[PDB]
Amino acid sequence: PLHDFCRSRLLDLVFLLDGSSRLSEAEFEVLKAFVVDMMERLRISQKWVRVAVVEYHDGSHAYIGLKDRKRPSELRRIASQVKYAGSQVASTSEVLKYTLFQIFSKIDRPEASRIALLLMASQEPQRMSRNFVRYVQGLKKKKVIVIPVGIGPHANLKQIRLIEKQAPENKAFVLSSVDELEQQRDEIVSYLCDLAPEAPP
Ligand SMILES: [Ca+2]
Repeated sequence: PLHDFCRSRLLDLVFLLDGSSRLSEAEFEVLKAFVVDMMERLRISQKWVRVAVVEYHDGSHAYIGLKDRKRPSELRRIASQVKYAGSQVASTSEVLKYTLFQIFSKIDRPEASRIALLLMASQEPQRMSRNFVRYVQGLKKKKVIVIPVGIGPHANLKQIRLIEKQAPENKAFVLSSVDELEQQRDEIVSYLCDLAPEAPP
């Protein structure tokens, strides 16, 4: 029986899914299954934990927004049905750009923590990485904690370290495969929830 990992926590949690062909279609299903497992362990509500789910390729698609006032069961259904892209490129810079200038353009919930879970399995072409550091620093200034999850041997290690070295909060998780997500799930959620503040008594 599932239990609320973030109980009494105030958190905006953003899931960023690598949409490149570095993940097979089945592997991408495992990634999505991970996201759903995560959501199952959260109390999704505007008053507690809010979620966002974005799949990024050369561009990005936001399947779920933080303000989307749909029932949790619906949000989890949407996440599990995110379409496989299998794009040649997954632009981390573009999706961090979207996270900075769209999702967190306005901080309407300052009393909550903001966490961006960047699930990476690829490495964007260098020409697309010109403004990467700027987006990462912009997110830091808005008190958005970016947590990189490097999956597989093709994950952009340089960018993972660039995010990690900013602050101890930006702890990076490294996995050899999507298959390892389930085993490290509870650890990851616990780390996330530990960063989130509690509601006052
Ligand atoms: Ca492979």
